[PDB]
Amino acid sequence: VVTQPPSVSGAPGQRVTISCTGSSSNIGAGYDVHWYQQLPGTAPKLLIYDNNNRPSGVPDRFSASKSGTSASLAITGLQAEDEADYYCQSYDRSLSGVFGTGTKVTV
Amino acid sequence: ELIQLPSVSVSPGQTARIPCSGDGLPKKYAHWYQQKAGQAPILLMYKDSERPSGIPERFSAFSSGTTVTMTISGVQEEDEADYYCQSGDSTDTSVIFGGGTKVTVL
Amino acid sequence: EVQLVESGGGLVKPGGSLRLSCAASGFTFSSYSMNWVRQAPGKGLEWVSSISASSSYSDYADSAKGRFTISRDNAKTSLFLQMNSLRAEDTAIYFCARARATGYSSITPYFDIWGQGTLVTV
Amino acid sequence: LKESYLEESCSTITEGYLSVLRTGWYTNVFTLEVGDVENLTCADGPSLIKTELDLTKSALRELRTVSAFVLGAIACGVATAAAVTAGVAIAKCIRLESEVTAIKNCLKKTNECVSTLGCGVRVLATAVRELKDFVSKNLTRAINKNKCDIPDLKMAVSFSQFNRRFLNVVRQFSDNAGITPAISKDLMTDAELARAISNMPTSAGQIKLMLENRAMVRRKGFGILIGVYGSSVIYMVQLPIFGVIDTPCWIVKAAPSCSEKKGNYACLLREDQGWYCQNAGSTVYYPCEKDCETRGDHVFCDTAAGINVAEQSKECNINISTTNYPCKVSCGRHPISMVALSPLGALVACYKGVSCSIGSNRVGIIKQLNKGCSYITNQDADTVTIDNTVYQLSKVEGEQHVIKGRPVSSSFDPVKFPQDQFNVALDQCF
Amino acid sequence: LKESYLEESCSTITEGYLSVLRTGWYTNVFTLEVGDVENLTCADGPSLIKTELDLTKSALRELRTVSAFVLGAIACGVATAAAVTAGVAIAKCIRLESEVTAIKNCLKKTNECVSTLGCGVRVLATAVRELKDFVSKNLTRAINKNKCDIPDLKMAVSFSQFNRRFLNVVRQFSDNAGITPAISKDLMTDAELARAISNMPTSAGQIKLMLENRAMVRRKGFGILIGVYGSSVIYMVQLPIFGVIDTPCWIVKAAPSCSEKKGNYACLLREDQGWYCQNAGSTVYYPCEKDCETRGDHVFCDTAAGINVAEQSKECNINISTTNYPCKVSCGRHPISMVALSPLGALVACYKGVSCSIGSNRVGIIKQLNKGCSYITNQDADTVTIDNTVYQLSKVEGEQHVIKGRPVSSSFDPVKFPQDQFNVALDQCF
Amino acid sequence: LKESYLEESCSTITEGYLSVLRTGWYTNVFTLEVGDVENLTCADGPSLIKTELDLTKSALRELRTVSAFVLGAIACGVATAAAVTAGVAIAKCIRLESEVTAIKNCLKKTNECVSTLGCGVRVLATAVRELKDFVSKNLTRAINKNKCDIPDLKMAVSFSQFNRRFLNVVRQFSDNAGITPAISKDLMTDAELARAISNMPTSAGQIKLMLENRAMVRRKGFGILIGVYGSSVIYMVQLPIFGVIDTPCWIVKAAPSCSEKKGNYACLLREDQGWYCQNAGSTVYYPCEKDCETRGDHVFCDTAAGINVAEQSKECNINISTTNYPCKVSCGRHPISMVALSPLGALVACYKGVSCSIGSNRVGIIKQLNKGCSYITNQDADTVTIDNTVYQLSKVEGEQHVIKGRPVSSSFDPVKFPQDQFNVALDQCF
Amino acid sequence: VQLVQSGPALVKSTQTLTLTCTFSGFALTTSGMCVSWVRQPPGKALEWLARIDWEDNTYYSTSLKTRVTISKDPSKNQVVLTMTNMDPVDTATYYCARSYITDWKKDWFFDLWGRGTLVTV
Amino acid sequence: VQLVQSGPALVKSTQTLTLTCTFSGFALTTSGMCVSWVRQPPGKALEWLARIDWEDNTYYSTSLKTRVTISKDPSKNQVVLTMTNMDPVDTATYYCARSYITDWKKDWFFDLWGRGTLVTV
Ligand SMILES: *[C@@H]1O[C@H](CO)[C@@H](O)[C@H](O)[C@H]1NC(C)=O
Ligand SMILES: *[C@@H]1O[C@H](CO)[C@@H](O)[C@H](O)[C@H]1NC(C)=O
Ligand SMILES: *[C@@H]1O[C@H](CO)[C@@H](O)[C@H](O)[C@H]1NC(C)=O
Repeated sequence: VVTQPPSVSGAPGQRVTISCTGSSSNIGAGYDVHWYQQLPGTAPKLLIYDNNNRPSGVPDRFSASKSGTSASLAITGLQAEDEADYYCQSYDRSLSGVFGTGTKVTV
Repeated sequence: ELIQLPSVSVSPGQTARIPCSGDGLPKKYAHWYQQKAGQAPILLMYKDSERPSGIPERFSAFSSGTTVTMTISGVQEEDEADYYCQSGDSTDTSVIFGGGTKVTVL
Repeated sequence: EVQLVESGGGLVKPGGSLRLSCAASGFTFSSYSMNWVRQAPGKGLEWVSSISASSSYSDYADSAKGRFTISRDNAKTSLFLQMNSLRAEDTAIYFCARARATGYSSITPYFDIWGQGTLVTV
Repeated sequence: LKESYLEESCSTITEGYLSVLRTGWYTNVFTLEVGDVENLTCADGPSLIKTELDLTKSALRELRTVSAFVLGAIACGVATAAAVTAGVAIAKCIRLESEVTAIKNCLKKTNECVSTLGCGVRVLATAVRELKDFVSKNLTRAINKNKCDIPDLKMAVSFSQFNRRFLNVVRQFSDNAGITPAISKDLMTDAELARAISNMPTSAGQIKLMLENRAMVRRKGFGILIGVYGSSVIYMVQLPIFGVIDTPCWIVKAAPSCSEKKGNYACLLREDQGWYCQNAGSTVYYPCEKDCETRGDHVFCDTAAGINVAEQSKECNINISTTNYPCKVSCGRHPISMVALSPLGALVACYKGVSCSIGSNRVGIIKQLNKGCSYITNQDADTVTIDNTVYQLSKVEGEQHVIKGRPVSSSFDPVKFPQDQFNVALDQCF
Repeated sequence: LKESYLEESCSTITEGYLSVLRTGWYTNVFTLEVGDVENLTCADGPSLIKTELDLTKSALRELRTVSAFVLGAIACGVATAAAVTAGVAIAKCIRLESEVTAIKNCLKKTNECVSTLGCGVRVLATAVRELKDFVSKNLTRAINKNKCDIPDLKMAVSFSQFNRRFLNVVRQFSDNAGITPAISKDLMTDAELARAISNMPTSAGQIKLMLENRAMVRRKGFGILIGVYGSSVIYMVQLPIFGVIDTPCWIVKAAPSCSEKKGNYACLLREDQGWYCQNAGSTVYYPCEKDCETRGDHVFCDTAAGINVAEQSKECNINISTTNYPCKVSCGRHPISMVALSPLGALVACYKGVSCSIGSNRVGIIKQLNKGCSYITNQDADTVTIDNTVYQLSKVEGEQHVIKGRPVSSSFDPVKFPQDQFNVALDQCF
Repeated sequence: LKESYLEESCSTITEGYLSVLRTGWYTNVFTLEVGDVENLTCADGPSLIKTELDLTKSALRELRTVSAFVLGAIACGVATAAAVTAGVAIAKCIRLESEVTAIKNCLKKTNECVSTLGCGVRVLATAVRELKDFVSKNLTRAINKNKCDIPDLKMAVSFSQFNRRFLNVVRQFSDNAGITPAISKDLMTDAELARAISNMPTSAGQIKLMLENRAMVRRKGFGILIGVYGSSVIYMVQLPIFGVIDTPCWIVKAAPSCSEKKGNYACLLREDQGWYCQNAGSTVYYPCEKDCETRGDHVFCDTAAGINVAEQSKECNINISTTNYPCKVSCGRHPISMVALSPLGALVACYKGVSCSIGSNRVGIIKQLNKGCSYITNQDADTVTIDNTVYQLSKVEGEQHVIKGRPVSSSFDPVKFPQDQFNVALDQCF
Repeated sequence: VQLVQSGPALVKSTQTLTLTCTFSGFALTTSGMCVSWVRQPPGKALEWLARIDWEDNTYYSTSLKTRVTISKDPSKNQVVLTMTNMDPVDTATYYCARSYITDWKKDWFFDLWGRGTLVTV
Repeated sequence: VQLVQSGPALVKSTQTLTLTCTFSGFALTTSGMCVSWVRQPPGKALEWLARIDWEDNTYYSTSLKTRVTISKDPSKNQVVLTMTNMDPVDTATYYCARSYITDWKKDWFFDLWGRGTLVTV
């Protein structure tokens, strides 16, 4: 089970860091870690794919990294417009697609 | 010629050892058979000590080389039967049965 | 504009059955693997089931394995989930999503357009 | 398998193939422990164990020495250059002493160990210890007082087995300057290729496909030599990663459409022939002849080769007779009579002076083919004949259709000058 | 051999070649009896016999897994496609249980049994028993009580001889996906190729010819895997049939005809270069470079590849200066300085800036060649030099002729636009 | 290594390479004494020695049976024709009994002897006696009374070691009609190749270079079979002579310069791509993709393949935008999105519908590339992407420059007709 | 898998005995199968008569090879024993028994046995 | 290269003896190197104690195998001898000794011996 800190918070313009703690059928096995942003009562938005890649139309202030068994999403310039549920995602060799427990950012 | 003892006598719960002695046995497998009275024979060991399915785990045989000895522990009235060892001849072009051995359970 | 636009939701009684239909538009549907992803209310996202580009392969979560069935039709452009024997713990919004896998480092599928979903309630 | 004959341009599209297309590479790096042979000596005159040992020493010293528009040609060029440069970029990382020691350390006790290079790429290492194991345990015990004409010749002939894998690898790198063209059984056993697929980060479906098509995995992949490190030979195998799979693919094929439109001929040939695939959101064209091959209903291709071509380009199949897309063609006064053995039916071109027929193994000549283009299905005939040649048709079963339309060579007047042109758009030519 | 040098177009025709031309395929199907290895066990730890046995088992399981205008590219394409499709069509017959059992039944008595498939094609069955014979009669006698580390090591080293043929066949079908490119010595021994010829339905004179050129028979033919049946591996060998024989053939070769006709150059090269032959009373052109090769006076082209070309096309040799045939050429402002080594004389093209000379071993430079096309016979020189390059001429004796006429690049005004063209008729270009 | 991006033509020149260029062939002729096997008989049933002897006899009988504009195609043609013709010319001498006896006589006492043929060419001869030595001494001492199942199996298995070289030579000449494609280790050992280099008349610096790059010497060279003489098999090995060395060389590479000049496109590609080297007193262009290849800073190319091109041809690099040289290009309405991996940077062509990006291992997408032609240096990025495809860039350190200038496809208007052309001078096309 | 025999139970002295044994669930033609006939007099040891294998090679007991002859009937799933000159001493039960060895083919055990047909003379 | 030792020169009975040997100018982890310990009282003949090789595999003198253990320290070019309980007989000079054999690795001659450390009990 890909798992996260259940909640995080920061002041406007602080960094906040979300860590997708990770397991070795699903992050250590090589499957690169993806991140989705979901505003309340909306469908998710892809913010990061591969381990770090950023799609067109992101405000260009989000970044990610994978370490050998874990990943992190660093949020910077944090606005209230970013206050959202953030679930990372990967592929588990046994369980197929696995979505994280979804840290909520708070501002 | 596979020599066997003509009969062995045992009481229930003993262990019956039937020796099979034959010049080929350093070089050929000695398979084993059991014949209950008036029944069709059944095979007990299908190599020197390999055992078929359903044949009980208490059937096994001890030795490879100049004599192969087949041993039944907990030997009991259901084991009262005539036991045949058999092997090939040197050429593999024949099957040679032993003389049999009457296990008597008393 | 790509949109995935699910219909065929609402209430189902326990042990009842319903067909979701992620109708697809604005993209070359045959080209993309598709997935169903569900969200129990307030809870975390769960990937439901997977269908390859031409129905050649499929995969299911154990919650869905044996019970549901993902299918697709590449004439028209529609994605279906036949949910036999829905349980109360299945009460969720089900999204579909278009899936994409840049297979350079690994086949780690990511979902680049998500549907609006509908609230399968049991 | 399904096929359509486009009468309007003497061409066929065969559709309905699934796809397997190489999106990436999985590196598998082998530590084959040769052991420190370089100072092993036989003090005993010419002998079996000596000459194996001397071949083994020589092979090691030898291996220390070695180290790393017409769409078809360009596609071939980029496909090889990108593939080797992908592997060299990995080689550049793992050749570093920090990485060699890291790889060797995780291999210290387990003959498979996953690791992440300092340059961030992830690699499965494996250890081919069996040569060092035989040398150190088996062979060193049997040799005494540096004697090697020992009478237990089983040691010698078994040595001439355990070193076969090493020696064949020194061959395959030497003959290919450190970059082998395919993964020999000596670089990576079928057992180890199965392990490598089972350990690679892909879906169990693709694993089952790759376990079913192991020869494809072996054919598309290739080996690179890292080097001898401390009497150990380090080499890396790149297996293909097929991150786009079972998408639609089709092969377009054609033969000269001609007609006697003025008593003199005019002809046309589609130049866009070969494999096209839907590559997750655009069509890709694979013009290089080495790119694609079919096992079963799959076509296996390499996405580095593929010239990405607009989705509109399929309109050359539907209506080259009217499309605004610049369908690449050749034309001129050059009637050629030939057959193109498209998998569900032979195309035929049958023009002046050349008698044409179709036949069966039983019935003899079914028919004398007319002048013009023709499409003989796998069920119309078993053989087609042109001049006096015999061409055996394919016997694959599958649906066929004809799209009707008076061929372009017959429905347009050719441009009076220049009437011969190579690889032009039709707009330039009719 | 006789050669004509055409001043008209800086080109040669070498006449006099006789012909051998592959019209058909004769299929030889081999039953290599591997025997039921799939269950043989060694209960005796690592051993020479055991590793040969485990290689033999593994090879069998591995083999069970594997199963089956610019005229040059199209000629290559149709030649390979027709060859493999001809073989696969025969495989489709002989793979059926009705045919496998029939073939195996007649092979029970004699290791050759001529037989006719249900699909009507006739076949020479043959059996390679020597591995099954060893395993069943020799090896099985040795392997007492499943012990395989027997001390009579002769058995193990001789087992490693008998299985060489089998293991090489599993290799060659694996690496070629069931369709080998050539008939290796492992697929069909020289003895069995001689038996296959002497049994094939052809003239005794061609049987002698093929016995005298067995390397040609072996090179053009190829093998197909049918499969393992009942622990026996079935494969078919397609020997060539040379129906058309000793008809006339000629090779046409050219170098750039140019002249400084306006101070700037204009150039012409014939594009129709290569082998031509008479086939059944039509001329056939063999453009694909893999098609033809010459052993002595014969050329061994393959009639599947050959594009039929009108008999009038030879008029490009007689008088391209006048012919109404559309002789395919390239032209432009691209003076290339080069030699083309025709069998009986080098063509030599020598333009601006590049000094050209001819020489001999005894006497050095004989002459400094003029500007323009020059034809240097095998008897005029031993070497020709272009700038500092040295080209050694052929030393073949034969008859050579000049045919006079001011070269086309000098006797026609080049078209002002488009002055460069690729592969066009002369009518378009001068 | 230094590279210049020619923005004006979406092309690079990589300068700074040095040259090794084959000006001649040095021939090494091997007398491999097989010994008079043809009448050796075993009277002792199937045996290891007997089947080795029968293979040795059969290999000998088998070997006795066998004896021997688009610049790219013609350059490959002349290069191969010149090589084999240069070697056959030597064969035509050394095959004569006057020469065979002279060579064999000087080889009598010493396993190397220099000699000058009656045809004046000098040659180094060498004798591979080891098989005849084993047969005539070791083996014959053991074969008592024609018996061959002797128990001293060391003899039999060591016999199966000595004959390995001979049997592989018969294989390689058989499969290649006496003209092998490359000098196998079986034709000429690394020791014998090093000896041949040390004996050949060249500078000691080049002797060291050839000792350092033996894989080039081995793979550019090739073997020719002379024949069996009196149970001795005679074959000649030709080593390269690198009479032009360390001169300047550069590789020119290009990708489509397209521009949206009218919303409809026009495109251009340079056709002169590939290797150029400054042979003494004239630039030479080496268009055949097979010939040139690179190790380190060197490039290795056959001078027989080289088209001697005017020194003015470098003006296509300086300014094709202004040069009067007929710089060969292709042009037309055929946008292609591709990368061409130059040694010090990717050329990147990125047109309609296709999104392009560059990445790094630590950083993800660095930048979305613009429409047009872009030159991503080895230090700008690690990866470049074209649609979903990933291309690894080279990581070679070197100097790069940009030569600024608005690309020709943007600065000239395309000719309205014919707007497609293949391999034309720019004068014809813009 | 089954073996069934049908006699005849009585043969006159000096005549020729013949016995069919019939089988199902396998074929004699698949590799490593055989059937054999093994004799046993009343209250006496077993005695192998002959064996026919998947190649129809027949191995005859050296004591009786002159008189015993056992062969497959080609069209049908039965073996017939035949043996000349029935003596009274031949009076015995006759069993067909099936050997199936896929490993090295050397050391034949019989792993299925008929009910056995009593022959009287 | 030289091997240097530093005691302690006195250890009581019912104490674990330990000795360092330090070394320089050769890696322990280059192939066919070992370090070893060997022991000799005055008037007395020499006993090999243990050896550790370039793979850190270790070999113990069988009579002392109940009481000795030797290992290379990971941190630095030093080895420590350990042996569980001194007895008066263990009063001896101790030497570490280098052996370096790149050929066939069987017959371990030493070639360099330490400066030597006295131990008294
Ligand atoms: C062989 O011995 C010499 C001398 O000690 C040494 O320089 C060389 O490195 C040794 N080789 C190996 C593989 O240890
Ligand atoms: C090997 O033995 C097993 C077990 O009876 C059987 O399933 C398989 O078919 C046998 N194979 C052969 C070739 O005899
Ligand atoms: C073999 O012996 C025969 C008979 O003397 C002779 O004709 C032939 O030339 C001999 N061959 C050799 C190689 O000595």
